[PDB]
Amino acid sequence: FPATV
Amino acid sequence: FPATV
Amino acid sequence: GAMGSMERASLIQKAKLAEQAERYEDMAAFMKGAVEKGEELSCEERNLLSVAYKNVVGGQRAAWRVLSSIEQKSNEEGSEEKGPEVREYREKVETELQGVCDTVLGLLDSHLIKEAGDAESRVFYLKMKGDYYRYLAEVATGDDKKRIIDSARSAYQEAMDISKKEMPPTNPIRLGLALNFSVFHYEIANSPEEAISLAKTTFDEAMADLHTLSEDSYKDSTLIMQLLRDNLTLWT
Amino acid sequence: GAMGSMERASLIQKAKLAEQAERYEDMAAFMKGAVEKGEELSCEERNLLSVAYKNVVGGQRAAWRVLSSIEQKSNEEGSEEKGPEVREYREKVETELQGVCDTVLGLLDSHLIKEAGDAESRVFYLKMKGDYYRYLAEVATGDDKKRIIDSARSAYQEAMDISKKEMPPTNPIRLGLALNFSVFHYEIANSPEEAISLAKTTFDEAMADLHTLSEDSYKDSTLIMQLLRDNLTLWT
Ligand SMILES: N=C(N)c1cc(-c2cccc(NC(=O)C3(Nc4ccc(Cl)cc4)CCNCC3)c2)cs1
Ligand SMILES: N=C(N)c1cc(-c2cccc(NC(=O)C3(Nc4ccc(Cl)cc4)CCNCC3)c2)cs1
Ligand SMILES: [Mg+2]
Ligand SMILES: [Mg+2]
Ligand SMILES: [Mg+2]
Ligand SMILES: [Mg+2]
Ligand SMILES: [Mg+2]
Ligand SMILES: [Mg+2]
Repeated sequence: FPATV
Repeated sequence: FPATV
Repeated sequence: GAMGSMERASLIQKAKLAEQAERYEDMAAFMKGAVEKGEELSCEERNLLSVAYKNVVGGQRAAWRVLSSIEQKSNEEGSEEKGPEVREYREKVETELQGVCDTVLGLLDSHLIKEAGDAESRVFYLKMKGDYYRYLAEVATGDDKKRIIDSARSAYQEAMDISKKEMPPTNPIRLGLALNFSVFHYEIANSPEEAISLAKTTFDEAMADLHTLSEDSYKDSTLIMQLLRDNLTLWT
Repeated sequence: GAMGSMERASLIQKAKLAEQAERYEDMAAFMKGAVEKGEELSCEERNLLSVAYKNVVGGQRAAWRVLSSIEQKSNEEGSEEKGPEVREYREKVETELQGVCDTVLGLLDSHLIKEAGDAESRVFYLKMKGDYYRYLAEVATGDDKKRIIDSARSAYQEAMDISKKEMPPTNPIRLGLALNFSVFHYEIANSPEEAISLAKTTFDEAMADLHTLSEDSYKDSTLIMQLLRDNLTLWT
């Protein structure tokens, strides 16, 4: 799953 | 901290 | 509000304590109480609010994904009918997730965004609005799915427009906004090319502005830039 | 009970789903509902109950320890008065912990223990009773601290007496009981020599019985034996 902040 | 189960 | 009798400063102090204790549901409840005092939030307070709810909903999302995967498997051709229980429990977690998102969106609408005039506050809150509509979109399946997706898109777009006008390309809020909007494009909007273009352009424009930064600001910006690169590596 | 309208089998199924999703508060609520159906629990069901509440209270204990440490530091000579907030929030977590322990102890008293006649069920439940009085003892400071400690001791002792009469020395329940009672001696009862003697004797008596076991039983027993050795290494 891709990175989010 | 010691092991418990 | 159960927090209505507690001092604003005490709520913020307890949110920080809850964070140290990894009690993020408590942290979110304290920060909800602080928001409901009606005063604008400082930079630190905005990040306490965001950390709290990101951790709460992050756990819900992880649980929902496990349960959705079990449910999809239970419905494949060749499986043993396991009754309504998997669907029921996935729905329960889903409803709780939607409730948390509605709560956060309600705080942003009443009345954090309308009072946020500085770029650093307004972009931050509009990014959050995009994020929590994105989490709603991750579980949406009915008549309102398209409208939820467009609500996320619209919030992210207003945040982008402000950020490009008012912040440097290395500003970590601008970078984190672009990171998440890029993920929205890839995972929600079925727009992988937009996701890749946004991540790449954001990375390159930040690269060219790093020379203006202090050592500490450089660290902040390059950390988010690495996440952009990580996603680009995943996607290409 | 909020679970009173759900089928026993559905509650157990959802407890297992909650475990896969790492939703241990839900798992505990489901297993509480299953207990409250009034039927005895199977071996698997007893372990679902124990896993659920051990994870819930384990998180509470970890949070309480963080908050207690912050509170003790805030009270050292030379600190800045940080108001009542640290104490208040430590008390809040403490009360929630005590509530979970009271809930588990209530399930054991109404009526799991009184119906448990087989050694494997009765020792398991009496061990749990010792464990949850031990967690209450970890936070106790008032008129009832000694009585809480003696309640833990008494439950562990009855479990030990049954286990020595009815189970082989390698039985994992007997081993885990002795492991935890040994920790009770060390950390709660201020009896490190008893803790060490119990751990050592338990380990040696199990060692001498391993030859009777299958490969799978050997694995189960030696895993707990390693924990006994780990504690002995910590303590000597
Ligand atoms: N947790 C607390 N108690 C407090 C945290 C802050 C704070 C205040 C300002 C910035 C941050 N940066 C972050 O959190 C991280 N970057 C980030 C960037 C953009 C966005 Cl839009 C959101 C996050 C999160 C991911 N890895 C790198 C740091 C934190 C003040 S208090
Ligand atoms: N989690 C689930 N869904 C299920 C678990 C079981 C089960 C059923 C029987 C035994 C176990 N053993 C354990 O759990 C562990 N040993 C243990 C030993 C003594 C005690 Cl008194 C308690 C624990 C826990 C620590 N490391 C090794 C295994 C598990 C059936 S279902
Ligand atoms: Mg006030
Ligand atoms: Mg639904
Ligand atoms: Mg563009
Ligand atoms: Mg029935
Ligand atoms: Mg108290
Ligand atoms: Mg002895």
